[PDB]
Amino acid sequence: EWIPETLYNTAISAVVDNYIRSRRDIRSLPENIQFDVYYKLYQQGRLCQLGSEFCELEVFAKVLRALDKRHLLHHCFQALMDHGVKVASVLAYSFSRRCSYIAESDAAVKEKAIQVGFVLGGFLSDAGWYSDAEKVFLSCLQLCTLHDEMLHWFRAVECCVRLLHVRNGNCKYHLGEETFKLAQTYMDKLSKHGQQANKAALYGELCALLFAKSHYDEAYKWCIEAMKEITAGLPVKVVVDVLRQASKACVVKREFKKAEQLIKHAVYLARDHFGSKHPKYSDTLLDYGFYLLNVDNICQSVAIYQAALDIRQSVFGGKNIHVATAHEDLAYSSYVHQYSSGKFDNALFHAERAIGIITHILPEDHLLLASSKRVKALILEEIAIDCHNKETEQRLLQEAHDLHLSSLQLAKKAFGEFNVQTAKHYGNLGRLYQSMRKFKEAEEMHIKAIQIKEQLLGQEDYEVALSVGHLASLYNYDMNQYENAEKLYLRSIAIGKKLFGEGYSGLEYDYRGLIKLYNSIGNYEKVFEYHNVLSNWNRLRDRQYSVTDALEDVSTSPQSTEEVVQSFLIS
Amino acid sequence: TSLKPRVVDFDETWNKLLTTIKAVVMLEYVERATWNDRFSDIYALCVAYPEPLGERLYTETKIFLENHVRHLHKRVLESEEQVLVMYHRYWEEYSKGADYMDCLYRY
Amino acid sequence: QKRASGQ
Amino acid sequence: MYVKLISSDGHEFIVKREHALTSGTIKAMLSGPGQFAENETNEVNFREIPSHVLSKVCMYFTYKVRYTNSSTEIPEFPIAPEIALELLMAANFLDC
Amino acid sequence: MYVKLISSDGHEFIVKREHALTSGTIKAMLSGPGTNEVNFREIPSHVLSKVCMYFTYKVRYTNSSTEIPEFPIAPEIALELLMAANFLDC
Amino acid sequence: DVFLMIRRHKTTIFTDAKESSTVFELKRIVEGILKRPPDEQRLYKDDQLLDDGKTLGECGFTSQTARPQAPATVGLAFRADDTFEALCIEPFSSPP
Amino acid sequence: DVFLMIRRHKTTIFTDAKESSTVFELKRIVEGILKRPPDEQRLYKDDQLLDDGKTLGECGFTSQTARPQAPATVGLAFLCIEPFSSPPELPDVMKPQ
Repeated sequence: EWIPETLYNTAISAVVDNYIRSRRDIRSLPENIQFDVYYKLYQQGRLCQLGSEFCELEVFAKVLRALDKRHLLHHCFQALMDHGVKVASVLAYSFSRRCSYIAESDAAVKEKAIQVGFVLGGFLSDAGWYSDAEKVFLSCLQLCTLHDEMLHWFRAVECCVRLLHVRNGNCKYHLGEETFKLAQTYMDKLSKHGQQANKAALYGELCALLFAKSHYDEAYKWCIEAMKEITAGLPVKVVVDVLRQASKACVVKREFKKAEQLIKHAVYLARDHFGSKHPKYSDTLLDYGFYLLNVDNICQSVAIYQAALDIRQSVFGGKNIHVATAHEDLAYSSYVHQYSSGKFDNALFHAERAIGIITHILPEDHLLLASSKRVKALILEEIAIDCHNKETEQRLLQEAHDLHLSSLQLAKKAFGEFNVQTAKHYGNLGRLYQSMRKFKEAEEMHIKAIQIKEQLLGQEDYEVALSVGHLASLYNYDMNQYENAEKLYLRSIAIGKKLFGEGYSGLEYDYRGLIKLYNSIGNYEKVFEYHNVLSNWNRLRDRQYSVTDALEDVSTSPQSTEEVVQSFLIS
Repeated sequence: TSLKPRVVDFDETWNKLLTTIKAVVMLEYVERATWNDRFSDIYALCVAYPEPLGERLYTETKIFLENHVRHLHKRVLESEEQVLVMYHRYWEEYSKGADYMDCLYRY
Repeated sequence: QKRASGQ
Repeated sequence: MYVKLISSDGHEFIVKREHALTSGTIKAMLSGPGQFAENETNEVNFREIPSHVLSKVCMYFTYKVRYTNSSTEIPEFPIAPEIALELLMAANFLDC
Repeated sequence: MYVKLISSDGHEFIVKREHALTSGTIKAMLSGPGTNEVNFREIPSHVLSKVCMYFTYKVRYTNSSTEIPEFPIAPEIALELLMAANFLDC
Repeated sequence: DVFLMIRRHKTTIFTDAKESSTVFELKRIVEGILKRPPDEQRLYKDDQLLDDGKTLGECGFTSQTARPQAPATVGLAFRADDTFEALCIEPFSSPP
Repeated sequence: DVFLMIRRHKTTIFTDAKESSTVFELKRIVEGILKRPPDEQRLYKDDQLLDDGKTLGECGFTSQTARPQAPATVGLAFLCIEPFSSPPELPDVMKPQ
């Protein structure tokens, strides 16, 4: 149609083409214009002319007030970080140095810089630079501690709710508890002095910290406490933040009726306000796909991580931890979904991507690098079985052995010996030893895996049953201890149908194993007794398979706020 | 004087704009010179240095309109038995006094 | 495939 | 029919009404109590916009209308790099 | 035991001698002909005060068990102080 | 269609005309703006005489050299006290 | 420990003192170099005389606000404390020009 360009979009391209002469005068332009000049520099690809200005804190304070075009700033910021220049670490250090100089000032200048820190530290934390956002908040925190009145106590607890969030994406859990304890010190002081603070966002972080350390018993306790303080006056960003973390603790609690209403309300609440492109919406989808994968709704769990990844791949550039986290979970979901098929080439690409990103931006001994490392190892051991080349079978299976042990060490260093995540690596390493023909070694890993999970989770739980089936296949298919395997298969059968029914698609490896269990010990009557149940499993799975996609399952306005909270709280 | 951002005292601009916004809403007479002058004062507040006074401008206007309609509300509730004539007399002034004020606040 | 989905 | 844009220093820039209604501010400046027209020519007294840029805005106004949804490729607007800044500040103020 | 540290504008900044020995130039100024006053006609007083503030900051915080706080160098003074740091070799 | 910038003193009228359109009707456009008679106004185009007849094709400029991107200036002046005054156009402003 | 500077006209005393010490012993430190009688010398922080009876901690010279990098100030008189100098006023860059 050949429509001419607006005079604005023409004057933008004429001051950018004359940027060297006009760099001094551009910084004096209004915020809406100034960001559009800088975004034009990114569009032209002149990142050096741009990162020379974002490294200054004052300019990055001006381009942080453009809230409409923040989604363009994240892609412009992430492009700088991959370009070279450490624009995140320079901004965080340049703020801490400037923040440390106004300690001997009044409460007007200090509140000006604290608000800069809350939008800068609120941006680096949003872009994934948790190790660099914490340095901003730790400087904002020490501004609130200087003045000990009722006014600044509400900001010190506003830093500690954010410090507790940048210390979980950075997997610094052992500092998280000390942060929460310091928050209560600034909460009890404020609450006692005739001013009650909303303790809803802060307890939501503990619903993810204690979830991360596999304290699901403690996670659900703070899940209830978080939602008891949900008020309609809270920001939607805070409210959707509590819901997604509350869902993750409820799903791992293996109760799914209360879990769906929390996260489907969260996805709706993060889609009507934030829209289908804001990273927070994709953040909710990532936790929504956690619900789908644990309820055996694996078919549409891949489609919700792919949606979650595609949002983050557009807002958060190439090499970002948030993109890498989506690559990790999508690789795991594609691993689970296509486990039966045995084809892992898209899943391997996603798992390899999540390591090519995290190893670039995180140290070699980071906990989040360990969880993303186990997913490649799970994929590698299946390729090391499906491939028919013995040389490839041995070497690829050995590579997956170094990844689990490296992943186990990082989990064992921070989560301790007695945790589900540490035991989750024992079970994965147990399955690997089964494929490595080390059936003697595979016995003691699963025994240590079940004993840790049984002691912590309980005698009957979904995670315990899924670990037993790993041991049951060991005692049945390649160790010939059918008497020992007889109770193990039955143990997982009861738990498997306890929370999913007979149509649980994971029972295929449980029912078929029972058929091979009875094939070598006689009693062929029970072979047909389990043979029709496998057909019953076939009938009860494909009939319920036909269901609409979860993206439209939430639809438009399914329920209302302050109603899902009350419905969940009373139950 | 150029249209680049500059430091401006809110009270002087808001007082110089409160008289125009009071006459725009009530469909009074504001000259062409002042109405076109008042667009620059709106702009100079949304790009004012160091802090953009766009939030203060929108809050003070919100307080001003909330003051105005409840002022018209007191001039209608007291006029019983003729509310319908008084409401529409005060509505066609305000319905045009909102779109006109929407144009002034376009930036 | 006999060990079900890896945890 | 004709709109008499006045610059900061008093330079009139009489242009057609249809051309000068592609500017969001000038559309809003004429709408309202700005219709108390002197003859049929409404004047606009830009207090801040200088004359040397207001011509380039007006020369843009005829540039937008003539080349609107044109069949041929549109020549780029000739913008002097010395005034690419004062025109940039007056390209969002006027919304043109 | 005290060193008369005058400035360009005739401003004296006397401090303990062991504190003034951090900078290698002042140690060289004390050596030779003339614990007395030393000419500082180039360095101004507003930046030499920060040097003297650094002197007690350096000596007191040597081999400190706790983390040493950042020495504050104001933006308006940073460039002039840096040349003073090099000239004094502090 | 050639775009012009008929300007005198401060006024900077923006109009348009065909390539072969007559110069007289161009004065008629200005006639209906400042309500001056067509013979009252004199087009001092580039400080050279321009007769009331003629045409824009041989006036000295074409459509391409007076494009809407940067239209060419055309002077104007009226007759006062039974004599025609010279053109008194001045540059717009000094851009910083 | 409390670090302070003592300024009468332009002399400056960068000498540390304990937070529990009294003004009396700090006055003896001044006479070590200024070689003047201590009774004549009087000190004036924020243009306010300090009693010799009260210790350093009672004058607001807390060790937590008397760091070596930014020691607190105190006047002296036998006030004419002239400023050191005016550092060059660096441009704010983002200010319009």
